[PDB]
Amino acid sequence: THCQENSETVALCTPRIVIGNLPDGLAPGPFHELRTWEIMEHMRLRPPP
Amino acid sequence: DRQPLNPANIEARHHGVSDVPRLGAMDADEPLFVDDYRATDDEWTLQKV
Amino acid sequence: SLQFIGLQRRDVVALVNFLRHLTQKPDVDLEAHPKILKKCGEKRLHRRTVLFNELMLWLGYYRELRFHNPDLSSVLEEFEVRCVAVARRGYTYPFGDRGKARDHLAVLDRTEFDTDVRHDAEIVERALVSAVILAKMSVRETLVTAIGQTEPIAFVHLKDTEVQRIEENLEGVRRNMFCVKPLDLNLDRHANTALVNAVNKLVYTGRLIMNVRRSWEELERKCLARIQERCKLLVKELRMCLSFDSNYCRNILKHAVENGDSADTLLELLIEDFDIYVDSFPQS
Amino acid sequence: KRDEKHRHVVNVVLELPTEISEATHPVLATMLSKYTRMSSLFNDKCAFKLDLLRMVAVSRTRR
Repeated sequence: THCQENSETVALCTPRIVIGNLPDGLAPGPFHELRTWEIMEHMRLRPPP
Repeated sequence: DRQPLNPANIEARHHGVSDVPRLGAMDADEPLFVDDYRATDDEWTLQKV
Repeated sequence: SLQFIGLQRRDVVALVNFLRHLTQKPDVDLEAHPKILKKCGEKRLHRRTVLFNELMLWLGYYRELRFHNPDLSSVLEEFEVRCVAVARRGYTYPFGDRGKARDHLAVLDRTEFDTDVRHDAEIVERALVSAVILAKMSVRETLVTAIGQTEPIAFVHLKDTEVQRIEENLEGVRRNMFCVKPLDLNLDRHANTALVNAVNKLVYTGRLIMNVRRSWEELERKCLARIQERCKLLVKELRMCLSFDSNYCRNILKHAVENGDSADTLLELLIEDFDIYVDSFPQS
Repeated sequence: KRDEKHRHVVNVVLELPTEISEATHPVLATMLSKYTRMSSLFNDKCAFKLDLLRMVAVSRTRR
């Protein structure tokens, strides 16, 4: 991002600590639901209790 | 009655304050009697819904 | 007329005399005049009575401070004609970057009024910022360029004695906003461009308008908020003792006072049938 | 007379019966002072009657 600091414009860089922080256009909610079922199927939780 | 209502043409109610003139002006046209509460936007949309 | 409970007649008429003295006196507010607050008498009478008396005092104070609030149209027309003259002078002035100069000149051109006090303050502030930026471009002294840090309001290129006099008179306007003295006028044309003199006169008139309007806004805010607080606490005290007179008093007090017409309506409602709810109040 | 106006109100206007009056009713006693000051509106009896109804309502309310 670009940010304002004392009347001047500075650029900001900071890491996305987690995968969900990615934009929805590049990481939509339905894709995360499908990946969550992926993790569930790995852990034999495909039908949850 | 025939004209847009100006603020002076609108009257506020006095519930339980013995409004003899208001009870005499019940079915007249010109003055409009209202409660002092004004509907908010969310309540407005819910009423319309 | 104002009538309240459990107080000697001489001090009531003295308080009325004080309110009649109002517009002639400096720093006019109950905040700056504790003598009127202490006249309500902490440790003079019971609680509900002192709250009622304070509410009545504040409500009459709001009534008259609304009544005396000036219609600034007389000096506002002077502001408008100064705007016209400033726009003409900037029209003839030979700026280098004529585009933005013409844009701000048109913004000054549009500034005519719409007889709403808050719209009054907004448009006079807009006229002031456009006049200041045009003046700064004319003298070519630097000007703001950053986002969200828009042009300030300042008397450009004037001497120190003039700005000191202006600041003193501006604080005087703040303290007593009812009577206004637009007499800080000694701009001379043997120094600085005539555009700078015109815009400085415009800035003076606009600062006068802004300061007086915002002072009245502060007074109205504090008066209505304290009215609300005193009314709510009085209702809280009255809720303890159910009775016909108590219920009537709570009903008349229940009105949400956040508008001037509401305050006047509550004043008339309280005054008209004072004989009814006075039964519930003990005189100490 | 004051009694003349009070009787005029409580019979012609309020249409109250004989068994109820300001002597026994404390709520009617205070309101009768206000109603006499309403010189006009005596032709609208029902408004006064309804007003008395809501006044005796607010007299006994618990909230």
